[PDB]
Amino acid sequence: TAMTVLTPLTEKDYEGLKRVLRSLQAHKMAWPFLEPVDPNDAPDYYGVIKEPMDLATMEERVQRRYYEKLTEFVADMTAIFDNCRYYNPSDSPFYQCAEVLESFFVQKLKGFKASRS
Repeated sequence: TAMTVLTPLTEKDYEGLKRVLRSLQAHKMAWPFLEPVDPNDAPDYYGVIKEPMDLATMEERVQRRYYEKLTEFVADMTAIFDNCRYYNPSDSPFYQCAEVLESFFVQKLKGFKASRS
């Protein structure tokens, strides 16, 4: 509840983060976010989007124990959805994927915070 802000992530916590990440990676609507955006697919993306993010980058960061607090992990995840909704139009498949996957992420996140306490 404020644990998210102040309590340093533990190894036990990281098992949970990995589980959440795996659940997102397995979601059928997560397909656009699995890997970094391909420049060939979206020629102007990396000029528009200043802080790109993707689930593989986050997998790497989880592996390296990059996050010290839950808020940092959550901010990285939110960057994915925000980037998506900013770059794509509201009637795009990508945009829809962002909506679904973010609601899913919130459900899982609540799960994790509850398990944490």
